[PDB]
Amino acid sequence: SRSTDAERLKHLIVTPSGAGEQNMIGMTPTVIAVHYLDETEQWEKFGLEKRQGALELIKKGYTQQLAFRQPSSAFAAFVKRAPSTWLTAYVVKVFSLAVNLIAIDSQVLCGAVKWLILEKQKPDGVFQEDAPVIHQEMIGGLRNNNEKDMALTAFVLISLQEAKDICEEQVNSLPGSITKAGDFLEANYMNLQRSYTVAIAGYALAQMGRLKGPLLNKFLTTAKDKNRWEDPGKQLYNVEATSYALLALLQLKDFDFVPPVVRWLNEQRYYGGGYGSTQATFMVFQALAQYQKDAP
Amino acid sequence: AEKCGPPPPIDNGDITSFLLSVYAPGSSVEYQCQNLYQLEGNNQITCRNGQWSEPPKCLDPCVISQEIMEKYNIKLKWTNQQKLYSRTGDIVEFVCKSGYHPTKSHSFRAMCQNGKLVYPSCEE
Repeated sequence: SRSTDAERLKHLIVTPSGAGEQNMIGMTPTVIAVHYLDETEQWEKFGLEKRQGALELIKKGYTQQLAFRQPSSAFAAFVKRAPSTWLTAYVVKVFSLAVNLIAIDSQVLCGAVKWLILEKQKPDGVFQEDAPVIHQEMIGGLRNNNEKDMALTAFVLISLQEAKDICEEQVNSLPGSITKAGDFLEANYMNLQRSYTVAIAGYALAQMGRLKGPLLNKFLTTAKDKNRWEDPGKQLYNVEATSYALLALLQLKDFDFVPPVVRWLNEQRYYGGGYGSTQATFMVFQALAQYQKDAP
Repeated sequence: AEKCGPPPPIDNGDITSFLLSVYAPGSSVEYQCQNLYQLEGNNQITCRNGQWSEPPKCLDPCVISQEIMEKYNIKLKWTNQQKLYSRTGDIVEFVCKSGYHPTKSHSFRAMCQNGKLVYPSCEE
């Protein structure tokens, strides 16, 4: 319908290279672009022969990323560096989305999930970062360390819930960990003040069927003009938060609230790519592909 | 010669390897507990004639929340943080909140044991 034309997304097919962080920076736009172009069925007018090429690129990225999978199944920029909670969760997120495009080894995905569960979850459900990434610009609105417990917990929990189908039978501790993280988010949701954290934790809670009552009312009334979730700061953070919130609304099946949000997102005319664009590029187009998939 | 099925589950713990449905006799797996939970007993179990040896236990830590302290009118003595994580066997020291005095109470230096911590209390 209101699909973003494939030509405006040409620049998102990127050859990945670099170390454990830069390689993911290169992998993100290609994966999400193939995802969106598959969902919108634009490969015919854009060029079918190109798709295979992009797939190779994705595979390249995947293969290269395995050179930074530490024996613990965790990830860091270099194998000599302490593993990052955020980077491991983001690898899980990207690979869980990519399982439909290329062959993703369930061993790697579920090992990373198990490492997150056994090493980085606190006794009250909080996920903690002990070695932050070097590319602080690839983590989006997480770079603002305010409300970092809630925001990082929501991020890691979203990663866990997107890998649940692949890893459920392999990781026996996964549902309990998801439940603990959801308990923490639900207990501390109403005290949130950032629209970004509200949006991301609301997506995490809506995936669980826990965004309800006053929590749902706070999530909905946090939007500005009923079409965007924004905070004072970088506009890319607002784009990413609104993408998370659109995914939350889609999970809630509140199709009466969606049209203005998708309208605002399309009016932003953001086509991804560039320095500091990882989270925004991934999330806005994951959300728009999910909108094209569902929606009456 | 009997083979074993999947190894048993333990609360707040999991095996460190790729889970299988069939294990040969003599095979072994190892467990790991979640962060701050303590591994009690042999972390390795072995398959023998269709049966796994007893798996280890994950002894619980203690989450010292501000809510229970406010209930008892207490706070952390040394550090000023409002939430503490304590491994089992760890010792946590408390003081009365400003304007409060100790009642008849357990020691303000209290030990966390398997998710259990006996809090002190102040009044006035």
